[PDB]
Amino acid sequence: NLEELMRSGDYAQITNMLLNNQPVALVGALPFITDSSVISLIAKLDATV
Amino acid sequence: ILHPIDHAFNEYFLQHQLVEPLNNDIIFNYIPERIRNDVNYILNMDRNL
Amino acid sequence: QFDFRASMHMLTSNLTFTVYSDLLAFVSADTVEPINAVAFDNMRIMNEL
Repeated sequence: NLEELMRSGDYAQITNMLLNNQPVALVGALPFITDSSVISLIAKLDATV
Repeated sequence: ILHPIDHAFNEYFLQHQLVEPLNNDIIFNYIPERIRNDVNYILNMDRNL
Repeated sequence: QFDFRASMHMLTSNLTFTVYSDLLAFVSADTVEPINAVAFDNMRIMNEL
């Protein structure tokens, strides 16, 4: 839950899962961007953000 | 090249000195106990030692 | 009188180190928003809002 994460703000369980690259589904309303090209997909770009 | 009295004061200064090593664990055991186990306060280590 | 063999020694120490006072400067400190602050029973103080 991103909202409960924004409230307390411990960032200990999310630093663990993002350093040890475990599969995660973050839940919460989020603004995105739209990217329409293949070379920005062949370069594995979505894992950078 | 020292006198035997003058070496006695200098070997005592070399062997017995107040200086001991530091890490991130000793600093974490230095803050008081309620703040170690509080949810209102957020603390971590941001420097190598 | 000066005896050379009885008045020459071999002293031993460290190469380099650094002494740090003020241990709490290695601690990053943040605080939850004060409307969301709770007491020991994990129930919010100032229920008057």
